[PDB]
Amino acid sequence: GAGGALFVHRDTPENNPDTPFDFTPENYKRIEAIVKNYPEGHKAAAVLPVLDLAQRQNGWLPISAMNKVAEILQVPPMRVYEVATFYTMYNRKPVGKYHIQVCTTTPCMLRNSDSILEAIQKKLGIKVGETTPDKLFTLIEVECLGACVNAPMVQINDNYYEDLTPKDIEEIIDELKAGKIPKPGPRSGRFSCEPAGGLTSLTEPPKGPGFGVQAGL
Amino acid sequence: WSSTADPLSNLVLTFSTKEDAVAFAEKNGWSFDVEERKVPKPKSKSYGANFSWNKRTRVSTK
Amino acid sequence: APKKTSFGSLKDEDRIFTNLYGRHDWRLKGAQSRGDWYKTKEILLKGPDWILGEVKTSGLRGRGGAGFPTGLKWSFMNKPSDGRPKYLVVNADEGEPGTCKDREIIRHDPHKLVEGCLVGGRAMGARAAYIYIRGEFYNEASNLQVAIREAYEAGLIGKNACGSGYDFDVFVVRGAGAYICGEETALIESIEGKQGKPRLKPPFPADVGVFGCPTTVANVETVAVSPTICRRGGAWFASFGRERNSGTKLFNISGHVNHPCTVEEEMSVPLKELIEKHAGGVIGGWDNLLAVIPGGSSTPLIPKSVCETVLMDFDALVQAQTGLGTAAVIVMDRSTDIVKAIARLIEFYKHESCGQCTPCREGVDWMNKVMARFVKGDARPAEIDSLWEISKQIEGHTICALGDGAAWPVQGLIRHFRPELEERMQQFALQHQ
Ligand SMILES: NC(=O)C1=CN([C@@H]2O[C@H](COP(=O)(O)OP(=O)(O)OC[C@H]3O[C@@H](n4cnc5c(N)ncnc54)[C@H](O)[C@@H]3O)[C@@H](O)[C@H]2O)C=CC1
Ligand SMILES: Cc1cc2nc3c(=O)[nH]c(=O)nc-3n(C[C@H](O)[C@H](O)[C@H](O)COP(=O)(O)O)c2cc1C
Ligand code: SF4
Ligand code: FES
Repeated sequence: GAGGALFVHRDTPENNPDTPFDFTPENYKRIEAIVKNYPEGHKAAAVLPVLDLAQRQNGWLPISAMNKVAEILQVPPMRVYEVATFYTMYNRKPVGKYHIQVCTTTPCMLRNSDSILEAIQKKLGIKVGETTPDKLFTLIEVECLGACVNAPMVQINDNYYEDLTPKDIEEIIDELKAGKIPKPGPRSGRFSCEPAGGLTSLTEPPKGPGFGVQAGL
Repeated sequence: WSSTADPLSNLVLTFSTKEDAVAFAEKNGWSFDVEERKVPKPKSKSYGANFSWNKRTRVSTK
Repeated sequence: APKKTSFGSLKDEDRIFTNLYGRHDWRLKGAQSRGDWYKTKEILLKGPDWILGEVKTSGLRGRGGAGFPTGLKWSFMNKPSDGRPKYLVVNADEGEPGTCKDREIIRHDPHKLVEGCLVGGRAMGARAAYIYIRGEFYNEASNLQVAIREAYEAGLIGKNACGSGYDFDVFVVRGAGAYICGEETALIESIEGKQGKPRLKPPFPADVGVFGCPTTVANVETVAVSPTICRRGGAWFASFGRERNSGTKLFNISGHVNHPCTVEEEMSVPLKELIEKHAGGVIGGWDNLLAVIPGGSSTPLIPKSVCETVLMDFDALVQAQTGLGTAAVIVMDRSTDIVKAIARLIEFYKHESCGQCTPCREGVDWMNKVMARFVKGDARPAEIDSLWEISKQIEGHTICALGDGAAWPVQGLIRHFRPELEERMQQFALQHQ
């Protein structure tokens, strides 16, 4: 339905221009490496990665992080505010340690994505916008993740977990709670985008270097 | 209320050309002040200039 | 004999993406063994004109979804230098629902993409290649960076790139969750550190592109095949598919199929053969089929009456009033709510609009509200035609082609499943009065 998130900023004691934020020296080295890729005089092009880098160090993006990126790149702060509010991967509010994103678009929904969503909700006791009181998990729904063949699928902090049933997602949650990391990929003995049984093509050994090369080359 | 004693305070006349207006004022015996018509100058617009490689015209937002 | 008529059975000796499933090593050592980075120097030394000709002879059409002829499009940067650097941008966004081809190409055959970038940049005279990848594809981007690193170490890119004398760089820039950033101009804007809002054309990227410099935007699949076409020749690539529909194609078969997957197949394969051979058919049998979206959510859906005899190429599906799109087949059986699926697609488009232009920003949200009411049956029949006209107003009046992709599924649903809408309205009125 409606977004729910506000696109204005109101200062809070935990999120104000004086909230402490600064890059680590290693992050400054990474910022220099990011900046070098773009042509000189076009330094702003680094707003998208560097902002992400800030979120990768802090967890979310306080207004002070946006101000720091704007000052480092010498870009007006409103431009960084525009970038932060435009893209949905930027967290302008704190999230849990593990950000569960379940796809509910049509190809993913046709393979019973609602079963996964309800299983997650009954396993965690939270809704599709809330954060668990332990501050470990946050559940939201997202549009197509590009893993439609493997639907139903879930994305957690850069890991795809695909071909899910309620039991698989519940045990992934259990493994994530007990201090372990689960292996990404399909959860049905597939480990690819292959057909679920038979491997209809790509069975013969791949051709060698120069097999089909044309004459005169 | 707003009171006036000026009988011509509301009179506005419309003319095709400045020459007609001047002729009317002259034949009616009124002192006149004429102002030449001001037109906006032709401006060179270019959408692509918003994305200049080295120019100052590049937009910081869109 | 020429002019084949039954396309859709090609063996693995003619598949470009031999590591589509990732069984083989995705690293450079594996790529070279399969047939990658072979005679790159020879291809580079042949010159941009020769490279451009091979693309032209092949008849290669853009695999990103529009199907614009690749050779002609690439030839737009064959102008002499004007003092500005030239760039090639690879579109790896892959935001279309139902589409997962570029993800597999990136994660399992990255060196194919890197070599395609090199050869395409040589053809265009480009200086470096920027690969804009989806932000959610973190592992795919990391595999891509590993591949680029081992190509730099082996001297396959960078300074002189070969025993060639041509300097070329490959950069990977990650997006941050925006489907609109798949559009070429919106992608260019997002690379330059702005909101992903599309530009108006003209100018086209070949005149004013990234950083204001001449640019060419190409789909990942379109670029990857570029070196295989050069090595084997355009004539060979053409020898597949109907006329103006040459080559092979990656298809993502998902939805109500027994074995959803992705597969390389000849271009003009019939839809039924593709679904029943590789995907295992529709759950409940072929007679359980209700509708098929042949090219991702942006294309209108077709009913079982058309699906049984339509070919999977550009012109054939255009004649079926839908379009090939991204070759992302989504199958829905007689057990699904056909209005709900279209409503979910419209909700996706409402959540993905950038908001720049009036017809998209307002009318897609309007269509979302109307469609959500249609799902329940709240509406009246006189609104259905009304909804049709709303889509017509949106289509062709927007800066970007996201408005077209929002208006076409609604038109397809109304064109083929109007009676279901009317009976839903009648039922809601019956139990509500
Ligand atoms: N790969 C994916 O995940 C997605 C794919 N799509 C596909 O994108 C298609 C429509 O996108 P568009 O960019 O609007 O296609 P388009 O019709 O605007 O043209 C496609 C290509 O041809 C170039 N071109 C066209 N006319 C030109 C001219 N006169 N001069 C120079 N260059 C020209 C364009 O610059 C562009 O590179 C849709 O059919 C859709 O299937 C849409 C969303 C996602
Ligand atoms: C809203 C929208 C999203 C798009 N997303 C992608 C995408 O993710 N990947 C892609 O290759 N093309 C995408 N396109 C189409 C691009 O215009 C296309 O890639 C570009 O014209 C070059 O593609 P080509 O190599 O097939 O010619 C999108 C188009 C629109 C309107
Ligand atoms: S059609 Fe939609 S996505 Fe495209 S420019 Fe207009 S508002 Fe943005
Ligand atoms: S619809 Fe779920 S990943 Fe594409």
